[PDB]
Amino acid sequence: QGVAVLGIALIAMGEEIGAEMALRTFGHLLRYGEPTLRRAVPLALALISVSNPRLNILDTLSKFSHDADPEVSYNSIFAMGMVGSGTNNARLAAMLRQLAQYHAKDPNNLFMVRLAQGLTHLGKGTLTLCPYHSDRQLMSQVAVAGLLTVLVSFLDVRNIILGKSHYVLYGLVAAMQPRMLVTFDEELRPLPVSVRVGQAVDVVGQAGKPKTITGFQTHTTPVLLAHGERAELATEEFLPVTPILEGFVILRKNPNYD
Amino acid sequence: TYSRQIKQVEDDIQQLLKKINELTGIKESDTGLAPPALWDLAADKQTLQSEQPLQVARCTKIIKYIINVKQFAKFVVDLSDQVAPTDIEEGMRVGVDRNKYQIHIPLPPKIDPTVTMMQVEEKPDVTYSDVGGCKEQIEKLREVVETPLLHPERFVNLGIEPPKGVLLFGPPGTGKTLCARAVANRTDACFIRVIGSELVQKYVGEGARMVRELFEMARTKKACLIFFDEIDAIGGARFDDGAGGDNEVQRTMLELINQLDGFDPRGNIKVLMATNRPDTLDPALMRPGRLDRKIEFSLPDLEGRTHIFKIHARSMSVERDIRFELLARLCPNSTGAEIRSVCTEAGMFAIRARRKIATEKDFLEAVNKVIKS
Amino acid sequence: CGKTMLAKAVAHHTTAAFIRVVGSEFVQKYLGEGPRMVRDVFRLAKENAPAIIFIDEIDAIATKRFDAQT
Amino acid sequence: KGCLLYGPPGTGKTLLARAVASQLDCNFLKVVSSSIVDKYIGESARLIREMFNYARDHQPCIIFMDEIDAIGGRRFSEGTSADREIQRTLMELLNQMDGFDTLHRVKMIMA
Amino acid sequence: CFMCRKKVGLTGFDCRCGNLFCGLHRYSDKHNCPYDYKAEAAAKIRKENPVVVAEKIQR
Amino acid sequence: VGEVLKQLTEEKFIVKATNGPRYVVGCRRQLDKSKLKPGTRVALDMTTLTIMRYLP
Amino acid sequence: KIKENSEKIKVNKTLPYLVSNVIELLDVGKCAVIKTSTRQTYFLPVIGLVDAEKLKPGDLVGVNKDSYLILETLPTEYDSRVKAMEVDERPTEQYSDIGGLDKQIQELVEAIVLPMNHKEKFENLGIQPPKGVLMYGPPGTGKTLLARACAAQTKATFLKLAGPQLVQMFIGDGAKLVRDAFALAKEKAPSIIFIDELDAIGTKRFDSEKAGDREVQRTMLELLNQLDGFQPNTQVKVIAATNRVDILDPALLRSGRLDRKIEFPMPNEEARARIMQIHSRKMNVSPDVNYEELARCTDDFNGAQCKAVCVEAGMIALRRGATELTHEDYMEGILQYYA
Amino acid sequence: GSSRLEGGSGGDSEVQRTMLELLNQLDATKNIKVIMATNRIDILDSAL
Ligand SMILES: Nc1ncnc2c1ncn2[C@@H]1O[C@H](COP(=O)(O)OP(=O)(O)OP(=O)(O)O)[C@@H](O)[C@H]1O
Ligand SMILES: Nc1ncnc2c1ncn2[C@@H]1O[C@H](COP(=O)(O)OP(=O)(O)OP(=O)(O)O)[C@@H](O)[C@H]1O
Ligand SMILES: Nc1ncnc2c1ncn2[C@@H]1O[C@H](COP(=O)(O)OP(=O)(O)OP(=O)(O)O)[C@@H](O)[C@H]1O
Ligand SMILES: Nc1ncnc2c1ncn2[C@@H]1O[C@H](COP(=O)(O)OP(=O)(O)OP(=O)(O)O)[C@@H](O)[C@H]1O
Ligand SMILES: [Mg+2]
Repeated sequence: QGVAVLGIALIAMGEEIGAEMALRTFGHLLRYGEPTLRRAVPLALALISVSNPRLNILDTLSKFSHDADPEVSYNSIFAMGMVGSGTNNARLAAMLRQLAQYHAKDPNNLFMVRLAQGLTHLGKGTLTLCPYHSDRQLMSQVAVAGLLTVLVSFLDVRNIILGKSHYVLYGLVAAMQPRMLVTFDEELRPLPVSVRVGQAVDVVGQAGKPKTITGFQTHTTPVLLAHGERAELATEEFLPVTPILEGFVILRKNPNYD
Repeated sequence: TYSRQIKQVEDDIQQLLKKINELTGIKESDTGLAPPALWDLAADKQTLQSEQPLQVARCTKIIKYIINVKQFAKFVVDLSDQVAPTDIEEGMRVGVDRNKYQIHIPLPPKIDPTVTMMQVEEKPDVTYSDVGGCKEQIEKLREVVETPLLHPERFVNLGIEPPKGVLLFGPPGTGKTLCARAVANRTDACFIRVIGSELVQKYVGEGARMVRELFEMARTKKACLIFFDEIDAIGGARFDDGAGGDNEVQRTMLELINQLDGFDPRGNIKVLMATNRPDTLDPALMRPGRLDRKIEFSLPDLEGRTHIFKIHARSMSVERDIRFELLARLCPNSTGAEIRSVCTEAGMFAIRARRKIATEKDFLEAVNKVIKS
Repeated sequence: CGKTMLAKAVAHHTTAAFIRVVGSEFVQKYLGEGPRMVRDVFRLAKENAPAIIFIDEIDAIATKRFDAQT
Repeated sequence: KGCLLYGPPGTGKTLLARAVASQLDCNFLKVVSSSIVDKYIGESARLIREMFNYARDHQPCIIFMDEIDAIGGRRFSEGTSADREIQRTLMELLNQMDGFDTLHRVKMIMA
Repeated sequence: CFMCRKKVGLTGFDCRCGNLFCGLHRYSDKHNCPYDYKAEAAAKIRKENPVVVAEKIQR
Repeated sequence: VGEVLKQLTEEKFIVKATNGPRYVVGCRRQLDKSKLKPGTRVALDMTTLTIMRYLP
Repeated sequence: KIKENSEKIKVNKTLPYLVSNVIELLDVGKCAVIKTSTRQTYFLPVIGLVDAEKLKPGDLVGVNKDSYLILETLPTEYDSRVKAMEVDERPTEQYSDIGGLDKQIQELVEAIVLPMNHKEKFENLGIQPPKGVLMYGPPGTGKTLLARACAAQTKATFLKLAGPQLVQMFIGDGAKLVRDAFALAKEKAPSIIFIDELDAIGTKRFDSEKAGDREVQRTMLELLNQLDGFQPNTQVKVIAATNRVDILDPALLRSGRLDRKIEFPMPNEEARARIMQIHSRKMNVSPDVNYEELARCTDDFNGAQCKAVCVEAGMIALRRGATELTHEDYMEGILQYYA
Repeated sequence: GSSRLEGGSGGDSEVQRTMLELLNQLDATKNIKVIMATNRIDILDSAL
């Protein structure tokens, strides 16, 4: 059943509504499920929300990380570390340290919570592993490979990890990748530029040219975006070579007219 | 076809939801814990180690220190596992526990609900490049409000004072509120809108307080952009005549001015003053030591009208081709708000023609109607 | 005009229990003691059957209802 | 039992009070219309009766109200809770000046 | 006590050159006050200047 | 500190303590009960609240 | 074992010495009549660890919440945040840089500082120093300037005016803020009280509009009391500031209260030149200026407008990154048919 | 039955609240009849 739920997750990873409601279904599973399914669910929650620490999912993961079953607690704590992966959210870190305080007498749990803070602080929040990519369009094959290896390993945390082998986290590290917007122009010249960044708006269907930027936060070129926010650059300063601004980009210095 | 498919599938969803509710059964009634588990025994234990009261510390008398605390029970206490003695501050909110009353945790200052929700931390959904007809005014505002903040070493090298205080004035509806929203959205600093009505209360004592707490809040925050609106409402001509009973508003205005610039630095607070009748404004407030760069919004010219027209045409379902400069020509002496209403009228005319295209004909009809009314 | 003598003079000439009250000395302290003390003085007046309950000027109370307020 | 000092702003009222206080050599109670207090209720009359009781106990004494304009006010009706409270304070003064609180060896000053 | 008028007035305005100037000659333009008014302006404005950091960098 | 209210019998007095509650208590003998009278202030004790000393 | 007595006294004096008033003193040895936050009234035959004489009816003293013995007394307290507002970080400006205004600064500096420092002359002459001062800033031009510049003396404290109208609707109080303020000034060393915007208080005192008025009149009368009553008030210096010159209380007016009512006039051409020079001192001005002719152009440019114009000129030059005065873009910064 | 004005305006639990309840109950009467009476017409309630 654990692998079955993990496969449900490994089928539902894209569509936002489907992922949200797969999380709802996984909560149903955890509540009205066996202890095996209970240990399984948090991993699937992480799969759905990788590096996407939403308040509701964090609440659920903490809920079922303070669970009596050590395996359930292990799965949930690592899942919460993953959903916090490379985000450094203050609320998440505070909850993490409170949970570490609470689990003061549990050595393996303390180990896992330490790794959870490490995940929350990945590269000090500069590198973020993500299956999805390109405005939730591109599938990261190597990233999914590594993530699935890690989560299969954690399907049985007690024996697989709390023992000899614990380097599937290094496999995940190899699977790591950044989220960043260097506008290195022609000849890799680090041409700076003001970019208006805001949470995506699902441009489809809406009126006119939808303002994909929510909460305009003009922050020059060296920005990190976020799990689900996109950029609109500026009025006409430059002409980007791509409309899906991400990573290494080039900005043609050919505005039609200032 | 498609509509019937919708209705069917949404019926299926409603049935599914009611089926879930009836089958499993989740509700609250009076108080509830719907989220499973929530066991909080350790929470109870630490609550007992805590669940402290709070008061306002008064003075640290001696250099073991003697903190003085006032509420329904006075006290003189000190010492705690807490450090940073009194966080180098006296009039805080101490947050001290019971049981020998010497353990503390600092707290922010109490502030009345009015200012609490006037903080208006939301970000209005407007951005530059959506403004036409006031390029010079927006240039001035951008300069004053950004150069001191964005790469401002160039602004300090020249040894020139940083302007602080701008009053937007003009005819009723020119994009002043729009530009204020745009600046609010773009800026990254403690932004605080203010409504004049909320500063008028039952008799003396209220406005002056709320103003003072607002100002100290702004001072505590690193750098503030305050956005008074309704200045015409708050603060007027100082003359009494028959206002001998109405002197409350004048008093509040006087305290406002004193906090703006009195016998103390006012701080890194930049003030925006929205108005449309910039004559009854009191001379003391209008003093350019407090409103440095008054900006005037005028009716847009032809190019501004065209730019606003295309901006509003940003919306879809519009004609493939429209000739906006003639649209602007047909609407002279028209506010940008009137351009917006013309686009709205064109949409409504398309609807009342059952047309999913907003044609230049629709625009002409809307212009004719608005002009005639 | 001389109301206060007529008061004191009857308070003396009388052969009966007498209680003097001030116009507004019954509004103070925590909330709600005014009604208690007025009923208290009236209870004492009842106890002293031949009782005369004189109150100084009243204007400071009972002059108007002043309409609903909070 | 009482005297009044019609005076424009500085004719010599307060200095006159100083002189009489230093001259007579008995108890003196210089009190001002800034005795008003409020704890979700009125206690000005209570303070007034405290004053008068103190004087009556210290029979030889000169009480000196100054700036009686403020509390003296007027018997405005339907003015406001503040007006009612102030007139109540005035009324305490009247009752304890005249009335059953009749004095024998105190003296009152007003200005 | 400035050289013009040889003034000693107690009102004498005491400048950044520590000199109770003549009531009419208290100004730097007049007495070549050797002070770095502009440099002090630059320092003070740099100290007091607010800069918006855009609140995006985080640990 | 509280003011007596009535000479209840001989070794009994109703005293309204300033804090607000009203009590009935007996007085130490060496107090010349004639002295204290309705309105007189007195200093009752912590535990038993017997009138210890009358005050002006 | 005297030491041991001291340490055990200390330990039984644990710490949380609940503070209580000293409402009254008596004797029969002396006693105490203390009162506590929790409204209560404890007679103490043994006052405690105090001389029983320095006490005075009205005082705050630590007490053992159970023993109710007056423990170490604490310095008096000041409410309504009068103490918090009565702070000043030594305003940075050191010079009296104002402009042409000279007689005003002369009289003010004399009447204030000379009593403070050279009181020897006053005592030798047998003269009580000059009486409380008023300072008409009808337009405000130079008002806060003179105040702040005066905030450069050797050492003193300045009580600003800040919401003395902080009075509750339910009658409120006769400016308890004023009471505490004057108390603090009296207790501290030579002190000064800058009544800013005094116009906010003060009036003919007879108008009978409505409530709030009468509260302002009690606060005004409290002010009058605080300096005209049975009190020498020697160690005080009141300086008032107002712009509604005409409408003010005839008694608050002067002659023992607010004398030497210095007046701020409209700066002349010379005064405008001096103020603009003062504000330009730190400005990166090029070696070519018509300061005097700019003052002539001012044409009733009295107030801070000069400062605002220097700033606007800085920004104007900064459009292009310059250090020179156009002298006419300066007028447009200043601010058909015939002509 | 004083004229509905001043404070409360429906936010008060006082005679204003009682008036609101009375109006809600009234509207419906079938054959009952009601005779209000007052000394002054100046004060009246628009809702009533
Ligand atoms: N420069 C402009 N660019 C775009 N739209 C504009 C512009 N000026 C005005 N408008 C339109 O006018 C309306 C803006 O009203 P807004 O509240 O901002 O005006 P205001 O100048 O603050 O005055 P008022 O409060 O009297 O309307 C909106 O319809 C906006 O679309
Ligand atoms: N019939 C009277 N014979 C003598 N004196 C009188 C008489 N009536 C009034 N007075 C004078 O007035 C006083 C008695 O009236 P008093 O002023 O006590 O009450 P009142 O006239 O009802 O007014 P108020 O209640 O306002 O005090 C005496 O002190 C006396 O001076
Ligand atoms: N007649 C006087 N003779 C001498 N000095 C006087 C005289 N009147 C006032 N003064 C001086 O004025 C101050 C006292 O003022 P005074 O006693 O006249 O005030 P007041 O009349 O009570 O004032 P107000 O009516 O404004 O409250 C002291 O400096 C005193 O020297
Ligand atoms: N003569 C002057 N010298 C220097 N700065 C001045 C002068 N006059 C005005 N200012 C400027 O005015 C501002 C201070 O305000 P000021 O002291 O003039 O009072 P105000 O606000 O006009 O007073 P009011 O409350 O009476 O209106 C500062 O910018 C100061 O630079
Ligand atoms: Mg507007």
